[PDB]
Amino acid sequence: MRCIGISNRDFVEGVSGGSWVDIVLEHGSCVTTMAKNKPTLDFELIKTEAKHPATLRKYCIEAKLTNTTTASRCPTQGEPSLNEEQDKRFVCKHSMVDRGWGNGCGLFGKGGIVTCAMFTCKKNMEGKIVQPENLEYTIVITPHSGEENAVGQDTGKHGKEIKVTPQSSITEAELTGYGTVTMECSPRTGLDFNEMVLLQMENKAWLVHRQWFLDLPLPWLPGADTQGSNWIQKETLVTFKNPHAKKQDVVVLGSQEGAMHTALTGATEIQMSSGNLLFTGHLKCRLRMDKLQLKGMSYSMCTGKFKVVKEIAETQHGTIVIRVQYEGDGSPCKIPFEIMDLEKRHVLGRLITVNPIVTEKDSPVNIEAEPPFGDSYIIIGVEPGQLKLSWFKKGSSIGQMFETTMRGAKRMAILGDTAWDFGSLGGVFTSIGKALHQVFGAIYGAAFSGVSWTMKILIGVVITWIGMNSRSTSLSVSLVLVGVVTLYLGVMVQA
Amino acid sequence: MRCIGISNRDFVEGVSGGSWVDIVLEHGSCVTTMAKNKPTLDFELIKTEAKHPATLRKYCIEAKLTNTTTASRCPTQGEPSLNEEQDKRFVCKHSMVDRGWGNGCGLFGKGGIVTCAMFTCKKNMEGKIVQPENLEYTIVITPHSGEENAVGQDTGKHGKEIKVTPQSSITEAELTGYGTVTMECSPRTGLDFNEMVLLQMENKAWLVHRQWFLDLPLPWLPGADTQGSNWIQKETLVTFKNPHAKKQDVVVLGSQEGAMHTALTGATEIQMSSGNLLFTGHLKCRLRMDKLQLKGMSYSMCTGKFKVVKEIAETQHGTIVIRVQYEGDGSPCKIPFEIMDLEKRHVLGRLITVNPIVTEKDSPVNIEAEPPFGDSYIIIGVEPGQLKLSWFKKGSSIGQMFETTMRGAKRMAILGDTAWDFGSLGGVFTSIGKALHQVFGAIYGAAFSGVSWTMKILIGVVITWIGMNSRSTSLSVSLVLVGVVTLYLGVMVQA
Amino acid sequence: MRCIGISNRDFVEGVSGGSWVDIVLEHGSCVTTMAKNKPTLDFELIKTEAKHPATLRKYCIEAKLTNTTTASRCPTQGEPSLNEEQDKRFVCKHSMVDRGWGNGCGLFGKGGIVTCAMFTCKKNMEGKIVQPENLEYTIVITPHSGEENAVGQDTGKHGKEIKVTPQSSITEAELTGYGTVTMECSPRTGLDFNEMVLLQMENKAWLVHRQWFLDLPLPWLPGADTQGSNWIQKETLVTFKNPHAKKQDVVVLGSQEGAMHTALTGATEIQMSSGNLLFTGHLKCRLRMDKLQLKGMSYSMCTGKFKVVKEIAETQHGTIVIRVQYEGDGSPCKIPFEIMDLEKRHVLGRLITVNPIVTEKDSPVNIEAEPPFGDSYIIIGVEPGQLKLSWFKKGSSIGQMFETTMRGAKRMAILGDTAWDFGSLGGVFTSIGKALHQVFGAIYGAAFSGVSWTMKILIGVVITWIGMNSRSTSLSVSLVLVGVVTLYLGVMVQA
Amino acid sequence: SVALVPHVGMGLETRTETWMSSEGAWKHAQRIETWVLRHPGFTIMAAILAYTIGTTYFQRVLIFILLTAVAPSMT
Amino acid sequence: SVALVPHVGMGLETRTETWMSSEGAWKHAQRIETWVLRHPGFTIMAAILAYTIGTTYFQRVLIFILLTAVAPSMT
Amino acid sequence: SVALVPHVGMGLETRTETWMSSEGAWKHAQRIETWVLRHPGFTIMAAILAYTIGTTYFQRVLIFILLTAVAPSMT
Ligand SMILES: *[C@@H]1O[C@H](CO)[C@@H](O)[C@H](O)[C@H]1NC(C)=O
Ligand SMILES: *[C@@H]1O[C@H](CO)[C@@H](O)[C@H](O)[C@H]1NC(C)=O
Ligand SMILES: *[C@@H]1O[C@H](CO)[C@@H](O)[C@H](O)[C@H]1NC(C)=O
Repeated sequence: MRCIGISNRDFVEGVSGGSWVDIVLEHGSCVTTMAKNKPTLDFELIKTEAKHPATLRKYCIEAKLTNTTTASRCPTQGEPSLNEEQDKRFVCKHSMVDRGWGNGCGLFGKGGIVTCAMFTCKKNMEGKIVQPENLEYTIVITPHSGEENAVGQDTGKHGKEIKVTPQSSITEAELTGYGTVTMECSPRTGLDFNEMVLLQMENKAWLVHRQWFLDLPLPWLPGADTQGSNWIQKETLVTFKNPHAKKQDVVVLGSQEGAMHTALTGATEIQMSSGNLLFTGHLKCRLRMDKLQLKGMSYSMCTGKFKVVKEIAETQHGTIVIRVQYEGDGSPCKIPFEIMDLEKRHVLGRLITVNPIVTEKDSPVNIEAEPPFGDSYIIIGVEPGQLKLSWFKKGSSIGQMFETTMRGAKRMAILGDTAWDFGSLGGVFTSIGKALHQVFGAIYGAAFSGVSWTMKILIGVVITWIGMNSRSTSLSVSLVLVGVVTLYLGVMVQA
Repeated sequence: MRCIGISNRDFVEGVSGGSWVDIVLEHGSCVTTMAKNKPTLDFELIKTEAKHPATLRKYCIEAKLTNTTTASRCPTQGEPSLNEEQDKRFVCKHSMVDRGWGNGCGLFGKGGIVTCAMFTCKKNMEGKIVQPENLEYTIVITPHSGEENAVGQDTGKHGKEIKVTPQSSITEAELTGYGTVTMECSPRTGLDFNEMVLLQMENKAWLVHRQWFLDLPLPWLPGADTQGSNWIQKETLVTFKNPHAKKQDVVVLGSQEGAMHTALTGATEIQMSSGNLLFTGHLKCRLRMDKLQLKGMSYSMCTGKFKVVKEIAETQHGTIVIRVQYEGDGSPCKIPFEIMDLEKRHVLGRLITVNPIVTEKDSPVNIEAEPPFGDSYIIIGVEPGQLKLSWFKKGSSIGQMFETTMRGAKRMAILGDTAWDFGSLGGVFTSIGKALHQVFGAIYGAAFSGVSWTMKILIGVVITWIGMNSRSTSLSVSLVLVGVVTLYLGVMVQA
Repeated sequence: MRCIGISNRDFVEGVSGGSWVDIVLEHGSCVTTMAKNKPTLDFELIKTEAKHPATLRKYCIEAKLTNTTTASRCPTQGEPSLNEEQDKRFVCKHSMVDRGWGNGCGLFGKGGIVTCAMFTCKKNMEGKIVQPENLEYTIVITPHSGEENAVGQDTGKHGKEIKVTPQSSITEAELTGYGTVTMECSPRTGLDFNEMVLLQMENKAWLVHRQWFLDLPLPWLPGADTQGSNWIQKETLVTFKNPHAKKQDVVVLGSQEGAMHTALTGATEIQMSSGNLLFTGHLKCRLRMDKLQLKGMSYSMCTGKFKVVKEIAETQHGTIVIRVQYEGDGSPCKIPFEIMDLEKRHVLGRLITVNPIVTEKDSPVNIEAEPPFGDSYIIIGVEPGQLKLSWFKKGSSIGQMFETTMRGAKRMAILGDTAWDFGSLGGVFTSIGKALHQVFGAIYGAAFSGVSWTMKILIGVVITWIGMNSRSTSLSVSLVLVGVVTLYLGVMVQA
Repeated sequence: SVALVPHVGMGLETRTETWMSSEGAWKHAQRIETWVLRHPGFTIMAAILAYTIGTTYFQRVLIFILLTAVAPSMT
Repeated sequence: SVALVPHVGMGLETRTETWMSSEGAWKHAQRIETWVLRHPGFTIMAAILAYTIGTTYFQRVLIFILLTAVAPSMT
Repeated sequence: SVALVPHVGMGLETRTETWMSSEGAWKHAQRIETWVLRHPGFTIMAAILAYTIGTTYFQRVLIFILLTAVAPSMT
């Protein structure tokens, strides 16, 4: 029940002929899966670890200068020479300075001048890479079970956490009383590692684009370097001054920690202090329901009286959760639960905590259900003393449809074609849509790479105007669709 | 003899009816003035102090957070509040976090969350301001005496140093043997302080625009605060991260010294360690030559031999210098210096060190002269032992005219509408041009302020093309001229 | 008489009002000057010296690679690192090799590889520059004097040597018995040593263009190095090999001595081992004959027999030289010499050794004369024993005019506009011709710089064709003239 | 500087909030607004140039927006 | 941040070398060149949009240049 | 190599013979002739191309000569 209380919750209903459903698990989100006569598990992706990283490159964000020396050459006589120019750890620069009888030359022209200074780094911005093989994922599966303190407990109690790695395609969890749950997760198709860099800087880390990190305009070492002294591109972190063509000097150009923090705008943050922990991204899994059981299956109905120990509370997703305690005999029995209309003729509600059971007499099982829109009615227990509770739900079916469409669109914006197999059950139309989305997304991503959201909005407005002012209806409609999609992506991007 | 060896030397010839000439002295430049009956003088603006600076802001470039406190209320329950929200030395922000039974609230919504942390500065910038009446300009006047060590000398006692302030703007300098020179300057119309800030970093200083300093996006203190603890834009130096909707916290953004160095591009660097010293800018002065006489005009021609002790050398202006020594009698005597053709029938060049004289026999004297572009001969002395020195000049009058025109254009580009005072002697054309330049420069600056050189080049190209294809011939010519001027300015800007 | 038998001999006849004649002295050429009532003199520029050279650049023409190391990195993770890459004394390159489980890396692909080697110079050529004021020209002036061994005497025993330097514009040579000869040379406008480099490789030297020297693609050091180890572009003298995308290697290219000999094809050799004295170029001189009385005019005449001891010999320029022996009395007397017709009625010769005298009566005297085309007779001595020696010129006045025109054209080709100063008095026609030649040569040298003679001939043919097949008669004439001049220059160049 | 090249449009974003998303969302717009406020003269010139160059009102508005956005940017 | 307002068109420039003048002279051009190299997809789309929106060739070129220069800039 | 880019058109020639003037006067033409002898195929193709890009016998001859002279000398 760990999903009860999460705003990014998703409900996955139904399995395929093989009794499997493929789901996508995002960090900060969890998926509630239910199927006819199945234990209704909650899935959340809680950890992503990277092991055995290789330092791709090192950068200098803070350097100092020492041993500043200079040499000069009389005009027309070539350039000056310093011995420091042989050592690559000295930053040298050639300029020209006025020369004449006053300053010691026999000629009156621009003479050569060279300034050098030892370049020593003070602070680093090491960046690492990992192969997908060392890409362990931690997932926690929680059966609902209506346990007393399991309604929103994220500590992991009552749930089993499985580790998903590329080594094993199959992950097995034995849920006590519920059977076994099999996960076929694709850790290699989630975050596209080996084109991303794990960037560490002063006890902070970020997950960054590999090319963008290799293009950073800072002094850097190969990453296989050991001496740490042959910094290349040191000129990006130094300044040479020749104000009036009389003298040349060198300064070290100050720390770049704030500049790098500004440059890391749009990149997600990660923990590299201990173990390279990531808490962003998704994971596509195929969930097998074959060996899942209902814990209360083969129990009798509870014929005793029930009491409400925690009043009905409505969740962010149109469901309600109530806690009831059983005061009757036959303690291991299954709770009679129904959501009916005000006339008590139809069963209007849908139960998420399917097959609620009283495991122990004095144990407050809490149940979740999805009431209909309006004046649904909740019945707990059997006729002699059954609880007789009324509920109203605010929204409407049309509003729910609009919210669902927006949620699907946002999933298609966060994820690419990977959004197409979020709750897929085989399906040929799903495959066709995924392929079409793959092609269209490749084109769109190639056309919109490296662009901010304001630029995307500008381009969307331009394209929509072009479509609106198009003489051909087909081209006009296509351009309007492209512009609307671009406007939506610009509005939703950079989150 | 001090302007020799400086690439930015200017020549001012002639005075007005009043025996004065307007000149503009720049820090990195030297001015030599010549009049019909006056000694040649060299002028250099060497120093520009700013006294009694006052701070107006103390921007923070590196801070830290210590005391992080948090408060969340409940969904539907309004916003939480912390005691630190009223403490101006704490940085605060409100967010929303998922709430429910698992969190201990009991309503399943987004509950307000506010986190604060104490803000402490570690490094800051002091934007000092100096009122315009505390500026002091130091101008060195050195006459073309001909001393052996006077050529290119930058620290000799041959010249005289005059201090110029907005109060004592008119000063007089006694030049031993050359009368007195009166300088009537206008320091109030130079750098135009009261619109500028003296920005001081850890060990470096800049002269920056006051509005640009006031608009900087860092946290600042009023400048009179002894205790600090009331920084204004603390939010610009911290980041509040709320990944997903579970928790909120705040971290500092890292040292901004490098970012401020990057932002300080385009501002001339200054010195502020041992006083506020500005080796940049210009000063307009009116030079009174009336009490200025040539030394030794009542002397006889030497009538003896000379020996060249320093070979004739050409400066990067078209003038030549030479050091000769006298072995003859009547040592305090005029030196017979001429630049003629091979047959000694025409005077081809002129003397820049006018009235060369020998004061002490065993004291070499170095003369400067401007020879013609072709081949010329320097004749020093008279028939017995007279030395004739061949010299060739590699330029031409057309090239010299082009260089003079380009130098004037560059002076206009730097000293906008003040270049019309550089060597003026009054006049109606000069005044009309100065007024027209003032009007056009005001209009141009209104339309090009804040624009980079690349943008100026783009705008100039656009304006030039518009003028090129324009119906009106007068409008076409005017627009093409404006675009050409803009293109030249963009080519010459940011030096 | 030093000038007889050179094949590059110019006869300068006459002087201007002032008794000065312009001449240009070439190292391979020689000038004989004749004027009314003045001795015939021979001028030969025999030596040009450059003193106090400054080394501009040193190039490496042979090198050896040692200390070859290599490092490789695994594919898709960074670049390899070598400590030796820290030192600029090593030549380093980065390449890509194939990597896989066979090479010891975890993954397959292109891995980075770096090869290093120490670059040591074995043989280098040094480029030295000289200031024009440091040049010294050695001119030998030899009066004819008809001495026994003065004909073609390269020893200079009879002639006087004068050193021409930029320090003194007037050079005086006292010829015993002939007065004093004054020369005002211009050793500044001849060879332009400010644009030239004195290059030596090993026991050889050349005078090369400074820009061509600076553009040579060889590893080089500044003239001020003092270590000879930090060579700038060592990649030009080495080659890295990666034949099959594995095992990158580096080798040294080999001695560039022969390649540099080929590169120096169009340069002129010089001497650099014994004081870098170069026997090439020309020196423009103004010769003054004011104080050059004829020798031995007080002697009366020779009354005695003359015996021919060396028969008349034709010279390459149409002058005959005869050596005679005086057998009579009155030893210091004038030799009665004349070239007359058969009847001895008309004087038709022109004595070049003016006033031939006999000094010792045992030393033979050498007499040079210019006979006319056709038949002529040399008359020696008084009637008793008078010699009547017939001679036949075997030429023509028209052919002589054609030869003179060709010689002048070839001097224009070699000397440029300086040819107008050869044997030139002060004339308006010469001045206008020299100015026009200067303008046309300024255009032509700009248009035809850096091209070979074959290219010049092709361009001349093209221009001649364009001019001749042109409708305009003025354009046709101008283009045909330009093409013919270009063709002549291409035919007459590369010597 | 590095700050001139942020990590905004790299296509690696997830449902997790990025480093300085809230801060860096409207900072460019705020900077352009402040620049236009501080330099009205260039805004008038850009408007006039857009009107002259552009033939249609759409072209004129687009050019004006592009010029106004690029002016502070290229600095 | 502060680096995005780099005291460029403030006037006040004299005949003395300014702070980081040589670097800042061409840093923006280098950045645009690198961005165009790394994002060829946007450049083609900008070229197509400039061709479509602008009628005359001068308008098309101006629009394409402005779009290319403002694309990385909006950051 | 330095063997290329010789010291030919430097304008410093005097009446004195240069380093390898007599030897190097005709070497370029000699090696062009040897190349044309060894590669008749390219000469025929160059002639055909020159005729195709013609409109005048002068143009044909000039183009053919330039092509035949530049082929042995590139890379
Ligand atoms: C730099 O200077 C220090 C003295 O402060 C000296 O000990 C050191 O050897 C020098 N290093 C180099 C590379 O010159
Ligand atoms: C901040 O925390 C420190 C403990 O490290 C405490 O001593 C101090 O009083 C606190 N200051 C506040 C909360 O203002
Ligand atoms: C180069 O190799 C030689 C021989 O192995 C060795 O003595 C020398 O120290 C080496 N030098 C360097 C710089 O590695």
